Amino acid sequence: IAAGTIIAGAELTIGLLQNLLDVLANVNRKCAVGVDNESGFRWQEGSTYFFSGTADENLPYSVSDGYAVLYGPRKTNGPVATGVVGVLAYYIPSIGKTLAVMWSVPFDYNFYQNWWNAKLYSGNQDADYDHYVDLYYDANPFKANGWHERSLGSGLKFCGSMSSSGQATLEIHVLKESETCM
Amino acid sequence: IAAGTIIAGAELTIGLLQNLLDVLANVNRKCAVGVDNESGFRWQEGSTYFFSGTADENLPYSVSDGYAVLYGPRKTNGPVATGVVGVLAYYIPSIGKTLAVMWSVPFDYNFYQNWWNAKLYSGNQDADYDHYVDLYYDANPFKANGWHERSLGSGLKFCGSMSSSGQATLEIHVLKESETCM
Amino acid sequence: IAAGTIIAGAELTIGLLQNLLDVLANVNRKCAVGVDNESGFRWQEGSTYFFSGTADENLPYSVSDGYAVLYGPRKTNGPVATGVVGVLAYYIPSIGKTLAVMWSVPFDYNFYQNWWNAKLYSGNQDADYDHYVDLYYDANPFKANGWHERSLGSGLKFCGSMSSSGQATLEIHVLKESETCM
Amino acid sequence: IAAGTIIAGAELTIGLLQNLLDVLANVNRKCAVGVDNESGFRWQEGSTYFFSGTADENLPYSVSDGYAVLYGPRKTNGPVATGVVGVLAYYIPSIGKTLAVMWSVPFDYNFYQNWWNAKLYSGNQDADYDHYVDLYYDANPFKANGWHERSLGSGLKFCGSMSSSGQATLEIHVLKESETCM
Amino acid sequence: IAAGTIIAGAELTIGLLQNLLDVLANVNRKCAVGVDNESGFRWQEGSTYFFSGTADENLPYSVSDGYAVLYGPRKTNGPVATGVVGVLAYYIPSIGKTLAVMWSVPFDYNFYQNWWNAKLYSGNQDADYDHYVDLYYDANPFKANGWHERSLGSGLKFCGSMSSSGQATLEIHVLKESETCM
Amino acid sequence: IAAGTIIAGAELTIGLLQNLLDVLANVNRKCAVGVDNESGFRWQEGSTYFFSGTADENLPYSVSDGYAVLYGPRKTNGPVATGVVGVLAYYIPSIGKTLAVMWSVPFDYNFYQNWWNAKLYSGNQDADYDHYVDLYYDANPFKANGWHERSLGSGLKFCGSMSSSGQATLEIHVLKESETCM
Amino acid sequence: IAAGTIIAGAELTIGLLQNLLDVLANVNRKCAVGVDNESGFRWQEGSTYFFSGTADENLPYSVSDGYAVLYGPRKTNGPVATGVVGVLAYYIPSIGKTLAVMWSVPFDYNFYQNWWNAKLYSGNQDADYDHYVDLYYDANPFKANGWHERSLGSGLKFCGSMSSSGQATLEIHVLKESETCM
Amino acid sequence: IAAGTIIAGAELTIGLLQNLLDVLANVNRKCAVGVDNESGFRWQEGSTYFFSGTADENLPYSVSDGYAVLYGPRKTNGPVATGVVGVLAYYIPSIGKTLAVMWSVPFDYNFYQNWWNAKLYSGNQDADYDHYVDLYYDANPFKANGWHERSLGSGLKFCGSMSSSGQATLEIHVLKESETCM
Ligand SMILES: CC(C)CCC[C@@H](C)[C@H]1CC[C@H]2[C@@H]3CC=C4C[C@@H](O)CC[C@]4(C)[C@H]3CC[C@]12C
Repeated sequence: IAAGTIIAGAELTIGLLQNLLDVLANVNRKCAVGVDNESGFRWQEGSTYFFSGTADENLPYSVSDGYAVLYGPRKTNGPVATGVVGVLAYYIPSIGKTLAVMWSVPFDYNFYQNWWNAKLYSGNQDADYDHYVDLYYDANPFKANGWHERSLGSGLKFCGSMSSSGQATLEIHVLKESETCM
Repeated sequence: IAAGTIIAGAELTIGLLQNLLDVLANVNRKCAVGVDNESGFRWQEGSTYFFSGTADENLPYSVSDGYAVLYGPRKTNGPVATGVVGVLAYYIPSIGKTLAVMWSVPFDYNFYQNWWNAKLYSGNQDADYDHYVDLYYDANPFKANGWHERSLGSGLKFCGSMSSSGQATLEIHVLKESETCM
Repeated sequence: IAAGTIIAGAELTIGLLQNLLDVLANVNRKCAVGVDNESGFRWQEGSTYFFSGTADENLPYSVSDGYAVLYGPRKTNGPVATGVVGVLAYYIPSIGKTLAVMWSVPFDYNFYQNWWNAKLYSGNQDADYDHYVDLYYDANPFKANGWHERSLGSGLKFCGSMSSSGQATLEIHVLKESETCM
Repeated sequence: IAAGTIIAGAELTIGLLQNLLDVLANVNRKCAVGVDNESGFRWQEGSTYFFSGTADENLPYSVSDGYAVLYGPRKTNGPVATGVVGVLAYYIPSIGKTLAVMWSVPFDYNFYQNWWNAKLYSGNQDADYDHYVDLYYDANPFKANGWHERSLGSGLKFCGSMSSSGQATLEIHVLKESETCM
Repeated sequence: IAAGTIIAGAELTIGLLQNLLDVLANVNRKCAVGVDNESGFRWQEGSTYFFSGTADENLPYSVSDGYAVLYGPRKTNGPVATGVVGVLAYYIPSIGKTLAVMWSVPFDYNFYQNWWNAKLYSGNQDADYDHYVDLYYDANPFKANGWHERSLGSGLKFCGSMSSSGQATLEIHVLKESETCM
Repeated sequence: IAAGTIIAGAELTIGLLQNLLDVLANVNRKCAVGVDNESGFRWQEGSTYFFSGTADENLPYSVSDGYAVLYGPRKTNGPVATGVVGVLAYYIPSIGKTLAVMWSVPFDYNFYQNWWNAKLYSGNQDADYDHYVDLYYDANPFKANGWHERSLGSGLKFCGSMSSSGQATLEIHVLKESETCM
Repeated sequence: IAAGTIIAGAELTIGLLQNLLDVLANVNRKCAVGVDNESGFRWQEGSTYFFSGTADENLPYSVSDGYAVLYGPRKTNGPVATGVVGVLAYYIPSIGKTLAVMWSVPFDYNFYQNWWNAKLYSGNQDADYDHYVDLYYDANPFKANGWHERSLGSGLKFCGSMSSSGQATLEIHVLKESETCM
Repeated sequence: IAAGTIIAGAELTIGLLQNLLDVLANVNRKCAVGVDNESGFRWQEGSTYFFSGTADENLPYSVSDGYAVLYGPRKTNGPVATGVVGVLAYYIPSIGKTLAVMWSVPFDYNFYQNWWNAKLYSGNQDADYDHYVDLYYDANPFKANGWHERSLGSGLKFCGSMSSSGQATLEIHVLKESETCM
């Protein structure tokens, strides 16, 4: 008798663990990031950092005046239980500064929410974790509750918005400070 | 013998809970919101608040004279048992007021029904919970029973309708007070 | 032994209740309502009432001379065991009266059959239950057995037909009293 | 022991009744009825009666000289075990008579076969059961064995055919008596 | 114990009978019959008889000089274990005779094979069983082994072929006796 | 106890026989036969014989100068365990001889291989078994190992090839003896 | 008791053998062979030999100056556990020699790897096993590691490459010795 | 009793091993490698080496001025638990050096990450393992964290990027040293 209830309990347990790992594998997170360059300067040397998740495509090397970044990052495949969270940065040699854009689309919406930010750092810098913790904690991010606007200095500003869901769209326009948004 | 009826009862229970969570995951709620700007003024600084549910796309930053918002919010993914309920708001600098539009598509139609409303608040204001409780309780909403019309002051009015189902369409035209609807 | 036949009887019972609720969910009722405005007057302020069922789309605000309502109502989703039954009404300010159109596509064809009607009430009135009980009991409805024709007064009449099935099509032409149907 | 063979016999019985009702639901009957108006007169006030089965579309109100009825009736949904059997009738005011067309596509081809007929009654009459029993028993119908032809009086005749299967096509041309068929 | 092996044997038996009736339902027989009218005479009053099987479409009333019959008959739906076997006949008033075409596509190819024939009978005659037994037994049919040719009298002949399989194609050209086939 | 292992062994046996007959039903054999008429003579009275397998389409009655036979034969449906093997023959009245083409695509490639042949017999002859045994045993066939060429007499030759698999393509060009192949 | 564990072990064994034969049936091998004729001579009398595997299409009889062989061979259907390995040969009468091309795409990549070769033999020769063992062992083949080049004598050379996988592409250009590859 | 729990444990074990090998078979790795030739020199004699994985297509023999390599390598089919890792190399006779490009897309991202590199070796050299260990360990590779740039000598440089995921895209532009990237 007794080994039959052990094998039956083993099949019940793998029935639970199969459904658990198939749920965590089918819970999806992504952020379609559009950054639109109305700045009047060429961006170059495009770099990216992921705290969580990844892209399949490359970021483009450069954005000319009036062109856009259109970049699609997504969470890791399989039952990973992490969101998509990262930095995108470009150097702007016409002003000697690097624009960094951050997004955060979490896995668990009880603990976290969608956040985004952008800032214009001094010099040429690669995108890395020190920009993520700054753009997420040391400077005020935005809640994904519609459109927001902020100055960058050097005659620049941005306006942008993010959708509040796990399939997110982030849209930013980087503009001259003297001009109307969108 | 006895552990075999415990594992059989465990599989019966997970058979119930699988069918329960698959029912709550496949019960769908959405509201296709169209707001049409026949106002003669440019709307800007678009903001949104969700009491329940979310959008995937962004709301557009601005609506010019004769253009429309076309915005699609939907309930949260998975077995959540909540509807889609929210506010949409734009600033109108030509009059110094913010138009806020509200919809409410509930999960459980025994307790609740489809409602919508719109109002024109003083000053520039972000969309938030204080507009939701006002547009839903402190001002009279509309029952989703065909077309309705109301004045906003400052030479504006709206007419609109909402469908009575869980896949809802809300349509609003915002107009000069002196002009015929649709 | 005995608890094994209780769990086997529980699985038999949920096998019955699953097939019952899947039958009631897949039994479908709808009425494609076409109302064609050959009246020579503009209709406006479109309203609708459901005794049973719902639409997904909005009814259009107004119908001009030579245009049509094309409106699709359907029963509630899931295992609800109710048909689609309702009123549609428009105000006609050129004569000071409201045209109301009624349809009734029942769930259970042993007790009920497809019925429709139309009438032209005095003044501006919203579509509601008092028009449903009138158009269904206090005035003679039509059996869905081919084409029928009736005068409305104020120089108007209608002709129309309804198909006899649970996927119904209702077609009405509203005409000048002095003119030939279709 | 004994309750286990009762639940096993209950599942065997619902396995039979599921396969029985799925067979009766998937056994399909329909009749694509074409009636072609080479009569030189306008037909109007189109009416229909079903002894068994139904249509989804409406019959058209009128047929002008050289136009056709193209009408699709079918058996009732689900495990109903009845065919499609009915009358179609139009008034012809140029002669003061009503053309009635009958078809009969049975469920059980051991007891029954495909039959059709047409006749030209005096006056304006609605399509009903008294025309069905007449067109099926009191006047000689046609066996669905190729093309047949018959005079109607008032200078009219018809020729037509019906296919011998449960997915039937009925084709009739109504003609001047002095002219060649098809 | 014993009733459990009776219910197990009942489920084994319905497992056999399900597979038997699904095999007999999916064994398909059809004959695409093309009869091409190079005769120089109009054919009319088209009739058909089935010993076994049926068509869904109608046979056309008439074939003019240079036109074709293209007619598709098939076995009865479900587990019927019968082939498709029939006669097609037209009257030819220019000579006072009726052309009859026969095909036979059997269910069981151990007992039977594909056969076809055609003959030109005196007078106007409906297609029926007396033509089937004549065209199949009292006159020599053709084996479905490529092209064959035969005179009909009255200045006519035919040439034709049939494919040897259960999805059959029969092709016949009816010609002036003085002219080359195909 | 004992009848339960008999019913379990019966279900095991029908599990084997189902998989056996589904394997023999899904093992497929066909030969796409192209015969290209560069002969300078019209071929006519096309005939065919199958030792094994069948076609669905008809062979064409005649091939004119520069036209092709394109003919598709295939094994019998269901679990038959036989290949496709046959003769195709046409009469050539310009020389008083009949061209016969043979192919053999076997079921079991341990015992057999793909073979083909062609020969030009005296007089008008129907395609039959005496041509099959001649073209397969009494004259040397070709192994399906690329292109081969042979004279026919009367100023004709052929060149052709066959693919070595169970989905076979046979291609033959029949040519004047004085001309280059393909 | 004991016969129940024998039938359970029989079903376990056929569960293994079903999965084994379905794995060996779905492991696929093919070689898309392109041979491009920049030689300045016409190739003719195309022949082929398979050590393992087969083609469905025919090899073309001849390749003119500037045309290509495009030939697709593949392993045998079902659970055969053999790769695709063969020779292709053409006669070149302008020089009195036959070009033979060899490929080898094995089943088991632990024992074997992709190999290919080509050589220009004296006289007209059919493709056979003596060319396979020569092109694979008696002359040095190429490893499928990118592009390779070799002289053939008579003023010819080739360059070619093969991909390293079980779905292989072989590309060869046959050229004048005095000219640049691809 | 006891053999029944052994066969039940055997089926549990093959249930685990089936799910294990189906997971390792459906975990996919690939690298879409684009190498863009803005060098002003023709590349030729294209070669490739795989440490792990394979391509289906061939690498092109040569790249002219302004053309691109577009090459798709992928991991081995089935449950192999290895990534895709390799070298691509071309000779550049205008400078007497060979460009080698390396990528590494690992299976297990706990131990490893995406890496790439490129270098310009002296002389004509085939792509092999000595270039892989050099490009991966003896020269500094790049982390797949956005765009990077490096000089090659002989008046050349490259810029490129790689995406950080298991479905990777590698993009490299090879340029004159005096010119701006992308
Ligand atoms: C059958 C009994 C002994 C169970 C033992 C499990 C072992 C033998 C099975 C289970 C999983 C299998 C391994 C899982 C997959 C891989 C990784 C692959 O790159 C090589 C084969 C290899 C290494 C398999 C070899 C055999 C294996 C290790």
